[PDB]
Amino acid sequence: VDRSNFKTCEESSFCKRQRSIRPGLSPYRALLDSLQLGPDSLTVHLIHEVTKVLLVLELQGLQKNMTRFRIDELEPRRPRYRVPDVLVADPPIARLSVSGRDENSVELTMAEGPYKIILTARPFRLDLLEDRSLLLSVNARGLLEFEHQRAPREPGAWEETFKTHSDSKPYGPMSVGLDFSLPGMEHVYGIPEHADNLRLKVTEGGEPYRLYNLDVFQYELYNPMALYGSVPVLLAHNPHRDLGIFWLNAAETWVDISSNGETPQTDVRWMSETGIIDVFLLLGPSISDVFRQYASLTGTQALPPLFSLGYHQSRWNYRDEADVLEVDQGFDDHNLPCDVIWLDIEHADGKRYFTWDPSRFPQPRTMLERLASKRRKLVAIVDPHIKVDSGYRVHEELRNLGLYVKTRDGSDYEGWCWPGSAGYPDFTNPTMRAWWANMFSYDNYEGSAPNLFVWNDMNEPSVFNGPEVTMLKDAQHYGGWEHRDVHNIYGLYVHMATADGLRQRSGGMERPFVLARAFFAGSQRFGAVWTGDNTAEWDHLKISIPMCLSLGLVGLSFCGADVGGFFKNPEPELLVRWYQMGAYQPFFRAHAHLDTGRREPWLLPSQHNDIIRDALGQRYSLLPFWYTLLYQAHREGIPVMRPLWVQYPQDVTTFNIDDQYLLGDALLVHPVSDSGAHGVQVYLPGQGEVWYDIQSYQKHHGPQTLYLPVTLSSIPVFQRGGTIVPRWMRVRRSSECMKDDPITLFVALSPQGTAQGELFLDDGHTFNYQTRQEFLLRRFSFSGNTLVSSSADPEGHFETPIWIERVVIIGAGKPAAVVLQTKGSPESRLSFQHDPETSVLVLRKPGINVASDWSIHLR
Amino acid sequence: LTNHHFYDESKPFTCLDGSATIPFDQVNDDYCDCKDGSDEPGTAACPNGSFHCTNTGYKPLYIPSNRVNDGVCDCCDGTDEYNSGVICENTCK
Ligand SMILES: *[C@@H]1O[C@H](CO)[C@@H](O[C@@H]2O[C@H](CO)[C@@H](O[C@@H]3O[C@H](CO)[C@@H](O)[C@H](O[C@H]4O[C@H](CO)[C@@H](O)[C@H](O)[C@@H]4O)[C@@H]3O)[C@H](O)[C@H]2NC(C)=O)[C@H](O)[C@H]1NC(C)=O
Ligand SMILES: [Ca+2]
Ligand SMILES: [Ca+2]
Repeated sequence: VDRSNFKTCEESSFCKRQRSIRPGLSPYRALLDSLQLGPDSLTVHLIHEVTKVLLVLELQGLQKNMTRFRIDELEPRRPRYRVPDVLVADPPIARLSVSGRDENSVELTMAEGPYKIILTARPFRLDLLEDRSLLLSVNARGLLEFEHQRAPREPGAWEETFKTHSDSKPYGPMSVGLDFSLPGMEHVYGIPEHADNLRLKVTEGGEPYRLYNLDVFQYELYNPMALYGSVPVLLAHNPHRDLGIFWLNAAETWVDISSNGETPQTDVRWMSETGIIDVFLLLGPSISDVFRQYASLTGTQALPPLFSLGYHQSRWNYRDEADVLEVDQGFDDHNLPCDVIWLDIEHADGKRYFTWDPSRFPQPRTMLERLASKRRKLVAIVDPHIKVDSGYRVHEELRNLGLYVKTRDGSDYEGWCWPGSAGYPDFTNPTMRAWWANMFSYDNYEGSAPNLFVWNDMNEPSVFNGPEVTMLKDAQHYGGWEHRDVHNIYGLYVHMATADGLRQRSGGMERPFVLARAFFAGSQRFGAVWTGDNTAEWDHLKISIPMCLSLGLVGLSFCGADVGGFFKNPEPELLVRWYQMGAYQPFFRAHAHLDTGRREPWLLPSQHNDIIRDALGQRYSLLPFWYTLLYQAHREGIPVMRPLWVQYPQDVTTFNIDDQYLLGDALLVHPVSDSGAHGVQVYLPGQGEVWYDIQSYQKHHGPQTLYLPVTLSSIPVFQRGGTIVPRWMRVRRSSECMKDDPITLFVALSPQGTAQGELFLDDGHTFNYQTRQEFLLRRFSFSGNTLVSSSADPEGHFETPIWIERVVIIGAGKPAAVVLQTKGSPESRLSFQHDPETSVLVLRKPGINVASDWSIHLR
Repeated sequence: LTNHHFYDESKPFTCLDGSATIPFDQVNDDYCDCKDGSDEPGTAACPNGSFHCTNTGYKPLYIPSNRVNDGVCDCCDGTDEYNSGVICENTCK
């Protein structure tokens, strides 16, 4: 890493000028005579005691236990930026009525409900009450700062200068800031894309956490510095409560965490360069409740196609098209499952996208057809920066229309990429997004096949020669807005445009899959993300879990990381350990570098080959479980890879655990994260709860810390007692033959002898489950000694050839007669096998279709 | 599918490893009764197994059991997709 190319709070002018304010009495106050209560909202005017500047506070109560408040100037020289396209729709409004009135304070009921808000005049302060219980306070310490619009003409209040770049400020300083205090809570998570632990540490002896999209080259761990993504969502957890803060602003953000209405045990402070104050408060009272509230606010995760859930193979140095054939034949020759092969920037004709160099790849469409003959997909890179050429018609078409980012003096921003130069289009313009989407047509994109997809990189955007590694802040975008206003929405706009283009190229039928690096709040509706370029170290293997956990805590369920690292090619043991780690993650892809070598599963040593193949088989067998988890995340917003305290919100020990995670509510995963460790300690929570390891089916009671020995072929995974998991036990080349393969059910009985599970089935590559309602949602329930199946959603009709082929029951005695009952048919007898030592029972060949409900009785 | 004359007519199909015994009705019922996978030679049910494709060309060899009914031709004669539906023609020359 090079910390010289990145700003601290001292180098950043607005952070320095805003953190100079010590906590104390606030000059801002509320005038209660100029208060207007309407059915839509509440409006009040605030004043500054010293400089006498009028501001407007607008407060709204939103249903499902939410509220939203905005602060903005009353007479501005020009309007400030309000972030569009992040919220899916206008949230519903809950009527506010004045409950009580006092000379200094006025209290309003939230709705026909228990919540209420108290607003005080001198000093201005907002308090949230759940009946008589305080939830959080606004402007408790008097840290509110609102730099008003100065005269259109002290260091740092005007045109600054970076190491070699001059950043002008034509409109002057417009910094905003606020503080919130949450009494009784000591655990706060969120603000993802920081190479840190799951639990955010206090930032009083160091720099604040930075939300700013940047391309950090060779980043390190355990730092509060910014990274590729930025999601301004904070979640504060308590054994009895759970609250959420959403800071809707697209500018550079610095957030401070402190510990201490003079005793709030956790304080948060937000500081932004520009914009208005737009804050969403989520009042819980549960973690699933705030998850659903944020899902209703900024949408849910888009349902991915089934092939994207498999193993992705990528390598920078895919020189010829025969190299792809060699990789495919190696995959199909050593019996290694694979779904998608990826291409880096080498495929483009000298960085010229939307085309193929004839010498590079002779016939791309024929190669795509050959790959589809083996039922596999190809993915190409498309960057949001293009070459400035007179023959490359993308530049000329974009220039004639005028869809570029303009520089300081009105010219065209032409920061040069390594071949020749490069231009940057203005993705904020909706017309530019429409043109970008229309450019993904089969007629437009040459050599285009339905089995070819696009992944976006360097969508921060990343300028090779500029301030930090990003664009200048004085660039003028569409609508007369500066780049400092719309920096954090560029990646979201690129991701949305690519997703719209890929879904429009098929007539709105097929499901697109767009994988992007930079993002913002609401990007989960357009695809997936990854944790940049990480080097191959054991420390990065340890830190791979908290980053994905933080990403999933804010709706980005489909997290992942590069397998084997990016720099510093790994040792075989570290490679095998990372393969085992990534076999239980939402995204699974191997990446390399030019200076590295060829690390492929077939090129590994023979002893490690079997372990890698077993890990791939375990990943491919759990495909129905992953698909059901992603469907649940798409329909509700609850993350797939969630921490331990989500399922157990009353166990304090789980409050600081990032070594192990939960895949839904059935599988507990604690992968090995050490070099040659003789064993691992796994914490099993639950008051009178059992867990069964996948390998030996040994039953362990909770809560405790089990020290289990491990080897090179050990992946510690436990199934929770009282769950049902579907699996595909036949390995196939890819994930398309398995679409019509039989299902095996694994039942982990609770101590009371009950279990429950769900399954979701579809064709996996279309939108038919929404338009014509063509999907299959099945629910399996084991009660007493009877296992029944039913329809979780009755309006889901789907015809599938899949039949249930085997039943596995864990923790049950041997039966004397196992029968099967169906609709309008005589009951038959099924042969079974029982193992007394491990107490497992196997029911052989039910031979019944999944779409038809049945019942299995055990005597 | 077996390339050997192990009859299921008179005796039930006992075993090849020697551990488990089954009747001949359970052979080729799309369920893997034996751990060796010998009870499903021409079926993809067995995780471990083979499928002796028959052809008149120059490539008599086994294929992995998961190559049966996968929609992709893997042998000379189109015998792996006999139940899949993907029609194939032999290139045995
Ligand atoms: C919007 O806010 C309202 C008001 O807070 C909220 O309604 C509340 O929901 C919670 C959670 O469902 C309720 O709390 C429950 O109350 C019952 C009755 O006292 C208790 O028995 C419950 O405890 C059970 O749960 C424990 C933990 O799971 C278990 O160990 C055990 O089984 C306990 O029996 C639980 O505390 C609360 O009563 C309501 N309040 C009202 C007024 O309805 C609503 O859900 C929120 N909605 C959204 C969408 O956020
Ligand atoms: Ca059989
Ligand atoms: Ca085949």
